[PDB]
Amino acid sequence: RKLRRQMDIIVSEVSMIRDIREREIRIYTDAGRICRPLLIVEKQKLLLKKRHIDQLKEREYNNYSWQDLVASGVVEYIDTLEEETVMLAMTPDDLQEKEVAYCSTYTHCEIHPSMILGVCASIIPFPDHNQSPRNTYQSAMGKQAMGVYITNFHVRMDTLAHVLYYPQKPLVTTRSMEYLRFRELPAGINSIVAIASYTGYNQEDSVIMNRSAVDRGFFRSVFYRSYKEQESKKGFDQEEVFEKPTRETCQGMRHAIYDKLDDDGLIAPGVRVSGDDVIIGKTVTLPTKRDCSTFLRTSETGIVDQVMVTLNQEGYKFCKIRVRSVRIPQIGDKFASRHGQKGTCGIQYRQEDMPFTCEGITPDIIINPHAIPSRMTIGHLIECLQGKVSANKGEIGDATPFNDAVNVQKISNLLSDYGYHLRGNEVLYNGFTGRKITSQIFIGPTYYQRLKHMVDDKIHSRARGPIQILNRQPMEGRSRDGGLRFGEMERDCQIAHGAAQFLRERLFEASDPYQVHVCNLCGIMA
Amino acid sequence: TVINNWLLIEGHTIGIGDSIADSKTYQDIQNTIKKAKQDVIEVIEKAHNNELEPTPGNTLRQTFENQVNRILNDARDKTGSSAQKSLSEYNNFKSMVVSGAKGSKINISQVIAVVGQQNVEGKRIPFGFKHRTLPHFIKDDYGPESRGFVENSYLAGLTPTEFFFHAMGGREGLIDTAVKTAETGYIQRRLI
Amino acid sequence: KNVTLGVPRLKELINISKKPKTPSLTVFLLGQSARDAERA
Amino acid sequence: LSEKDVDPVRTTSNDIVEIFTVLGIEAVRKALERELYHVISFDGSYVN
Amino acid sequence: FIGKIPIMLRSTYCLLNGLTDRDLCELNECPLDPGGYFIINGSEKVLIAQEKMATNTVYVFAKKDSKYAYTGECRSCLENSSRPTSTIWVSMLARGGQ
Amino acid sequence: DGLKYSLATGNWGDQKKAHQARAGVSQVLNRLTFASTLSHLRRLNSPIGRDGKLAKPRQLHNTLWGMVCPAETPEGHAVGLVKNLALMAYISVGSQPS
Amino acid sequence: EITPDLWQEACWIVISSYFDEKGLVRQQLDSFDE
Amino acid sequence: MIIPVRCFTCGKIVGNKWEAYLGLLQAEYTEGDALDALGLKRYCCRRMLLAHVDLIEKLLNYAP
Amino acid sequence: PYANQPTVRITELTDENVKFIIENTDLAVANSIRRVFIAEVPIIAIDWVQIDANSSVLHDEFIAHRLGLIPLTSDDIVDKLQYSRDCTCEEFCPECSVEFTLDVRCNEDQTRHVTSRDLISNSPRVIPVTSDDILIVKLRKGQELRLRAYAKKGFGKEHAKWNPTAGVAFEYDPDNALRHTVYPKPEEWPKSEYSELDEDESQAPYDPNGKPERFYYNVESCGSLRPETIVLSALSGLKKKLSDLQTQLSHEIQSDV
Amino acid sequence: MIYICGECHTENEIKSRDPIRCRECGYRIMYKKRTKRLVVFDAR
Amino acid sequence: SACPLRTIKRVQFGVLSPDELKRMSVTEGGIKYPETTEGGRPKLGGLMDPRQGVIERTGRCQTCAGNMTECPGHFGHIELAKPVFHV
Amino acid sequence: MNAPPAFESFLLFEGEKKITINKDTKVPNACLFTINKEDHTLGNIIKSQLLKDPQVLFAGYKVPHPLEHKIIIRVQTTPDYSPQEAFTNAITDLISELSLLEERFRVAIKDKQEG
Amino acid sequence: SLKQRLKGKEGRVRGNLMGKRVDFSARTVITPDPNLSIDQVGVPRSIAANMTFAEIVTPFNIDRLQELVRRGNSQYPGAKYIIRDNGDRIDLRFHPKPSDLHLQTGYKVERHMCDGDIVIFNRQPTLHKMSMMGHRVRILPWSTFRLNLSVTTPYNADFDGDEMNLHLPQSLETRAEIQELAMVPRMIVTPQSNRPVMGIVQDTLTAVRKFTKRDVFLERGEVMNLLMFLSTWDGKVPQP
Ligand SMILES: [Mg+2]
Ligand SMILES: [Zn+2]
Ligand SMILES: [Zn+2]
Ligand SMILES: [Zn+2]
Ligand SMILES: [Zn+2]
Ligand SMILES: [Zn+2]
Repeated sequence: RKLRRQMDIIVSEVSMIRDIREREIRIYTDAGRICRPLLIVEKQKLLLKKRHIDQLKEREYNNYSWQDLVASGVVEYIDTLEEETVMLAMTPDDLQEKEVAYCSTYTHCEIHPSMILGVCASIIPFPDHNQSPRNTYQSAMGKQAMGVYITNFHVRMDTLAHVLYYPQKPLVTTRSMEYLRFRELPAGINSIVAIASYTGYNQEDSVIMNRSAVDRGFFRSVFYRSYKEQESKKGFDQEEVFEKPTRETCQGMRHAIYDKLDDDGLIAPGVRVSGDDVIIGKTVTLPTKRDCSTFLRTSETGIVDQVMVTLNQEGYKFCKIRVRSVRIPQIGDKFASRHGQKGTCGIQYRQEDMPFTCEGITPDIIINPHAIPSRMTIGHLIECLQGKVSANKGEIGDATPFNDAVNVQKISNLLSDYGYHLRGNEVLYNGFTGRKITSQIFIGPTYYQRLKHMVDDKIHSRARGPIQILNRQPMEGRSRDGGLRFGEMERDCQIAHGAAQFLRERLFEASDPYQVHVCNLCGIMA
Repeated sequence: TVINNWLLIEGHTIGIGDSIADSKTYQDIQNTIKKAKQDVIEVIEKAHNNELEPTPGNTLRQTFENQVNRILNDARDKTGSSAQKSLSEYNNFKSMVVSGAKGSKINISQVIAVVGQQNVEGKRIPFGFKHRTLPHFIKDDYGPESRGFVENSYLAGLTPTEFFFHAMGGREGLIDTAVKTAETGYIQRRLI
Repeated sequence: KNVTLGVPRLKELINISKKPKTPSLTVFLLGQSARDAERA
Repeated sequence: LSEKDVDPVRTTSNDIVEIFTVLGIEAVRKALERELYHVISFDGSYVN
Repeated sequence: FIGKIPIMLRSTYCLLNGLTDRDLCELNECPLDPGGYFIINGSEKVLIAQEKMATNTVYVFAKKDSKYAYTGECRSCLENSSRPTSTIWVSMLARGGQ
Repeated sequence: DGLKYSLATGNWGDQKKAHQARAGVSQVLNRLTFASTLSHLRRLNSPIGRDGKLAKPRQLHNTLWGMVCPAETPEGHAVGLVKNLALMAYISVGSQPS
Repeated sequence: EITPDLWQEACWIVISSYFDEKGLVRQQLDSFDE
Repeated sequence: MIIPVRCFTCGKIVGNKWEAYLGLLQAEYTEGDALDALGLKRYCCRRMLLAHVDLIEKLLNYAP
Repeated sequence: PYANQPTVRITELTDENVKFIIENTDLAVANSIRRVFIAEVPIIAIDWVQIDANSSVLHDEFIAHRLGLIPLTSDDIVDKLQYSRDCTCEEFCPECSVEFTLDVRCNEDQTRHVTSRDLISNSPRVIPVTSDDILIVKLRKGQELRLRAYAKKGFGKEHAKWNPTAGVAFEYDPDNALRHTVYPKPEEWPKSEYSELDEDESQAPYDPNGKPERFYYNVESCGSLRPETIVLSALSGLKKKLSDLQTQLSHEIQSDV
Repeated sequence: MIYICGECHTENEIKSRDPIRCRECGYRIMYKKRTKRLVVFDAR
Repeated sequence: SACPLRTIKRVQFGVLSPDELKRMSVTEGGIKYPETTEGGRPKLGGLMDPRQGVIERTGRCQTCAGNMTECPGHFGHIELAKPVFHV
Repeated sequence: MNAPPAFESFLLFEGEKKITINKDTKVPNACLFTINKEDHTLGNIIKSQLLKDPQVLFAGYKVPHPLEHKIIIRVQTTPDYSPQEAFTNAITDLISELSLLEERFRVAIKDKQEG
Repeated sequence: SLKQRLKGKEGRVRGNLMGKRVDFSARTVITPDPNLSIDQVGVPRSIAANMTFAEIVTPFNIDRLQELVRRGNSQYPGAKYIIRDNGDRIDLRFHPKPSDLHLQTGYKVERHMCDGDIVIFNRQPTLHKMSMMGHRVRILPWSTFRLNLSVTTPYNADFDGDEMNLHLPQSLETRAEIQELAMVPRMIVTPQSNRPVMGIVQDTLTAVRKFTKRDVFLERGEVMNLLMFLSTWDGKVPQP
């Protein structure tokens, strides 16, 4: 242990385990062992001293760093096997202080318990106040939350990219976000959320959004979609070339207008493109020249953002075209808090219809009260209260999970100091009538996220559309009109209903109707 | 339609105030939890001194576990009842639970007084380490804190170990949800 | 005592097999043993 | 069942195969109904 | 020349090694980008860490279904060579046989 | 081509032996958000085979404290199989025992 | 010695130094470099 | 990316206060004091400046 | 069965907000007055953008949306200006729109702040309110933003950019005499700035015969219109809407009979 | 048909037959210049 | 639509007789040429026999004079010089 | 894609009646005024003014759907008073009140500015 | 081989014959709408325009179908195709000349889906009869299906991203079948447990509890405002 802590003959990652009962000493040096740093405790005292803390405070312009701690032997790496034999102290101020002797042989002390969390779980404020599956759900949602995925997103040309116009760093933040760089690239906006049952359009995990706020850019985004097309001269006489074809030169073409394309067969930037529009005009020489041009998604309606032409790894000319489409929030768009509170925008009300406080503050978002009880996401309410206090005080709130310095009573007193109800409640006035609402609504700033799931990308319909070759059954063509699968469960449901005619309609007439001539004498047709 | 429009006048919200409890209620809950800790300690002392006589049809370990579990369950139930009685008529948690719209008495108790014992496969937190639930406890520690009794309410905040134990408990619920989603569909398809 | 119930028990019932997960009997006493613990 | 002082009427088993091989197909029908009702009603749910 | 090895970005052998944030900006690379991935055919590929049982360790398990009362397995692999791992079992047979 | 094919397709092994080659080792980096990218780069994958069948890894073992995030895990068939490193968790790179 | 009132600042200074040195993706980088 | 022109909640002009806010912070004003000096009384408006991240400054570091 | 006799007492009047009290009025009338402050007070805002060159880091319709929210002085011009839909011109003209031109080229090393000061209008009466100035976009060396816009008459009911109020604080019965809101613990709630209660008292005694009256307003102006002009225009517009409804009602009654 | 070099930002005319490459820079990534056709944006 | 509409009240399963197969097949003499097209056009007696059905979408088979959608396809036959087992 | 033009919330398309009156056969002396491209702004104010009329037995208004822009106002009066007369009289009262408010607000502005 | 073609979950034995993709079907996210009846489903204008129902031309509806044909596919509501007695299909957008668009008895106009059309509305997985119920279409101005809050329980549906399938029956016989067997009001009571399957839900349930509390008193204006929302009101204000 002395050698490892001095880094003389034993490297830091080497793990030494003494099974005293089994009279064994196992020393492990192979890769793949998961280990974490822990402060060393000797004689119920940390080896980490104020001198070390000051040298770290002056981390730069003095060359002092974490490696110096490791070399000094104040903090050492422990793997799971060695951690079996370690006597951890959760905190030095409490567990190894002279008190009721629960244990006086502590060997290490946790640097900070919150370091047990991951990247996505570290952005949850007050996660120790939420029911754990909601922490898991927020961990899942944070990966789908919009924001600025990378600073140099303009140069990049990804197949799909979502960029929020006005990302904001949370008013209530965890200290781990400083190292996640969530402040530099936020994913979400602070919204004045009021937990009320206003008109019933926020029921069942639904949300009512402020139409005026949406008009003011609230939760607006870009959707960049990149299409890559390569021209390949592979084949004896089968060559592909970028060019705007003609309705007569090619073997066959389409009613779609090709006027958008340029002389090189590529659509210029800044041109609005909707469905049934050609962005890349390609022609493949027939073994005339068949039209091999490419179209867009019918639902998609954006502007050609950037058109680049280059040679791929194969040396063939190819073009990447980035189309930009602006996504404003609308009914059906999904927003989620940082506590597993996921819901769709049920309806959008103007600032007039939205309820207002005595100060004229209307909630940007209204969520149903019933979302809170069953989920037991008390962290959401605490985040709302702390965000209110932070907005009034001008200081970003701290929501580090295991912090005894911050609690609901202290936050309530701080809020009381700013002329507000200590529990975050406000007297709200009905927007339609102006009458005071009998119950006092809980309203405050909460950090919400716009998930990538937009109703625009999910809406699709099929009505007498294209069919495939053999089955003669529906298949999506030039759109999202591939139809819906009438599965065995739906068949059984209609059987139970007894709607024989409707079941027959959905399974034959709608799928692949067909008639054949058959001989009565011998059943085989001819 | 009618009750939704009357709700525009009446109003409904939920908040921190509905989660707070009277200081007297907090004192009563803390006293109950402390008494439960002392009772579990007494049971552990009897087991250590071999003064615990196993009940018929159960081993010594099963008898000790049953006694500890009943003690902790009684503590949880009593604390929840105390919190529910402390709740006022204006309490929104009480309004929703009484109306049956959402939530339950157990949810109110967990939010206000005590989350309660955490169980994996129907048993207290197992000794994943060598005779330890976590490296922060002494070996052969059968106390409520060691074996995963969350004495703090969601409002108060769970301590660092209790959060991990609660995550362990909820992982079982997530697994059950996935299993049910992938399982319950085909029994009907077999019967049909 | 633990007895298989729920979805797996229903699965066994519809998937009748010579070996259930938790085969068991419910034996009832008809004499003085029923009301007498010792004779039971 | 053949054991003395054991109620030959109320005594039963949770094994449908045993019920079939001992008491018969009608006993299987009844016992299967009882077990299926037990599993359905264990959680307080009701089915016609 | 014997071939080409894909290079993990921001590693010691990547062109963006030791470059200051200003140099990365001049190269049109986000300084906040952590690297740690490969660009294969222009697609950023990340190698997911694969979790596996340890080697060279004796593990004594018990299988109720099997005919062995106990089994001590050991997956032996050469020290940083001969990647294929040879596993040996030393089992004690069940007493069920009468 | 061997390295490039393995990293691109994700089938970890020779393209001729894709039947026994591990799949899902290499994945396209998720760039929806910076947090998503970081989580993907710090992701772990549990195995599926004899070891997993004998002992279910779909559970939060006590040993995961400080090593694996207890909350982060996908919902559905992958619950408990895909994990994420704790913030300060470090994986030993290996060295000679000489 | 680090007093309780200063422990919160001290521990997070240590964590900040740790993340300044190691980064959040030095696992992958070290494995590939090795 | 850039300071919004209007407060999302109430619509108050907030796009002309970012440079002044930064100037006050340089002049050593606390964040709350700087917001008060700028005249942002409602916490809805204060949120705009307090939670804003000016990514445009770094976006300008890339050559056009 | 007849109209109320409302009275107005203006407590504060500045260049940014007007504070007043309306007495002897119905709660419905007061709520409609504020709802028209926010909704049906017309102003002039940019609603047509044509970008010739935009090399900035913000995309074209980003710049368009940002321009649309810039408040333009419309004190006396909104009344004379017509609605583009109503006006007979070919989609635009001086009688129903105001032309704006922006042309900023960053040739210096220092970052160029494209503010509302760079917006130039052919009508000297209609100009950005700030002319610190609202920042449209920051430009890097070699980047240019060239565009021409038309700003047309509109009101908040169509788009929030035509809403002239930065905030409409509306209140009544500050002491809760009518009990229109029930405090579970009245002592816990701060007093309203208009409260007329002693510090020891939390709620005014219940008034069974009381009716909502003496409504307090604080209308804060974004700058497009003076705060007093907002109130006057709102009252005139609501009266005009009612008069038009009466005309249509008279026609309908004549048709019925 | 004007293309902007991705490296030196130089405009150059290119036909459908000649290879896509900067006239002086030699850089092989080209970007089409913005269309002269004017697109109208509603400032909403 | 000259023929009436009928429903399948029964489905008899049986092995096709060689004589019935030969007579039913529209490929008189069987299939003996393994070439789809003799000189770039459909050839009688080949695999892509025009009798068996429609070849190109803008075409109609010579047997039932039906387009691709209307024509149900007609069977061919191959004469095996030696009898062959059925697996 | 389905988003309606904002102006559709306050502009009448060709052939649309601003206000229509339908007699209510359920109860005597009752009418339903369906007003298009109007909202609570007029609904609530007109309803409140009507309620001040002692000859108006019933006065109510409703928006059938927030996404639509119609208000249905139900007015039932006494046998000697017509619902149409009540509606007209209520409007003539609101207009007078607003004109008086405008005059008094102008006077207040002048007084405040002067001193 | 042929055996491979037949066998398999994707084969014709079980993949095609048992289940197949279907036409006149749509899918999108579902959102709450308390203003719709339990038997009504809100439908986006785009979905309604894309989907059509073939109406047989009759002297009763000749003029209305002629007007729909004149409107055409361009502007909703309109028509997409005209089928003559010959059975041939004519594309209206391709042919806008009214000379050949004259209708007569025996024709069929594939008019766009309109208000009141019967549609089968489903949420997967389909576990019981109530997972597939009939609804009357109501055209609404956004891109989500709407659902009354009571019908969420039978569907086990939530408004947090759930998507639901809409199917449009194409003939009068199937329309009658759905209208008489699969409608929501008929399925109020489930034979599974002889109890109602849908009831009052979160906001309505809590608010009705509060409303029915003893000490709830409503003034005259509030009472009239509430009575405005009674579809079945007889018009008589009860004695207070
Ligand atoms: Mg859902
Ligand atoms: Zn025949
Ligand atoms: Zn504001
Ligand atoms: Zn004009
Ligand atoms: Zn160049
Ligand atoms: Zn044929």
